[PDB]
Amino acid sequence: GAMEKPTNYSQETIASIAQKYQKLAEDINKDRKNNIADQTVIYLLSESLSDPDRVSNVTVSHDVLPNIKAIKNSTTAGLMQSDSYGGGTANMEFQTLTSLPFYNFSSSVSVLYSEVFPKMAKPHTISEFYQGKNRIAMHPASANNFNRKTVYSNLGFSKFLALSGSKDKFKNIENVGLLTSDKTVYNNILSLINPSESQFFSVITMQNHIPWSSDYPEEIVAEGKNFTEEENHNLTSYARLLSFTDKETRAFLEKLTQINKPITVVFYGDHLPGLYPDSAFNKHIENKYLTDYFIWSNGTNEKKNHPLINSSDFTAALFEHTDSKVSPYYALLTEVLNKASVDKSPDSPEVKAIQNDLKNIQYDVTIGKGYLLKHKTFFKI
Ligand SMILES: O=P(O)(O)OC[C@@H](O)CO
Ligand SMILES: [Ca+2]
Ligand SMILES: [Mn+2]
Repeated sequence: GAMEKPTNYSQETIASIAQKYQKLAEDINKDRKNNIADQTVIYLLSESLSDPDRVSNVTVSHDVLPNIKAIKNSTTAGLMQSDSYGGGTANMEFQTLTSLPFYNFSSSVSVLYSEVFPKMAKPHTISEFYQGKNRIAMHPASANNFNRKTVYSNLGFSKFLALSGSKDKFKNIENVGLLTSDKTVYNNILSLINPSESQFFSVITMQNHIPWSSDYPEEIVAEGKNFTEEENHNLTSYARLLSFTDKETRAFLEKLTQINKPITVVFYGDHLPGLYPDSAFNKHIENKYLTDYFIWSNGTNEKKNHPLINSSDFTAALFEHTDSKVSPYYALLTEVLNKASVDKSPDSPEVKAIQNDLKNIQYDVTIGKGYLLKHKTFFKI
């Protein structure tokens, strides 16, 4: 099955969890001034983006993420633990939207959008707080890859810009490398931002997807210890492509600062590019699964301390960064973010206690009994 049933799963356990997080949400909201629905929010999955400087045995002639590193220094930012290497985009994507961690589902599950999403009777996501007309998805490939068209349709999205398979198209398409440039994606976001509305964007880039082809900037060269010629060439091409993403990401944020609407971007790489041999990580194999993320608003930014989080934690972190009031569900997810996520020991009693709360909710809304249907305020702010 898709998930193990918690040993204490029952109507009474779900009731206890719902009452517990109802009170915690009230406690949290006493110190949260803002409303999430007053913010336009962009979830920006930057395909295969991850600083090569963290790969121990790699040397790059130049810093290829200088602007993104400066952004990370200025706002809530850190490392994201990914569930896969060289692929798995849609699984990280699912976790950002639902906040349900892949690590709590069965190891038999390969793709959440195909095996778990269709079984959810009433999937709760960050997008539900926005009007359907203001929910926009964007991905420069087929809308049907990884079942995305079905997912975004069932989430009530008004638009899904795709290269094929949707009525919604990207404008002024240009390639940087072999695939659609990040500049194209960013400029298409900007053209759809409507300051008179609160909008939710779910964006999945393609520029830095395998295979990597770039001859310039020629001064950017990269090598790894004992790498083959092919490995070094792929790393060099990838680093060159990152340099464009880095500059275009800065230019994108600069444009967002000039829009008279509160806008927050959750930016993250989904997984490392699948070009490094295991030897590249030299006894620090954890770095095979650690990408960069930041959470940046177009006004004043706090910098909350979250050096290592999971993709499923982004929504709770977004509420905290924007000082937005939470539902009981997001109160639980805030407890996960702070006390029970991937930076903590899974053997810690506190981690296990909070994870038991989460697993019961996660089971209930996927393949369980839907006991939460009787707790009408659990997902409400
Ligand atoms: O990185 P992967 O898992 O191949 O995902 C690519 C997919 O988003 C293309 O439509
Ligand atoms: Ca506050
Ligand atoms: Mn990917």
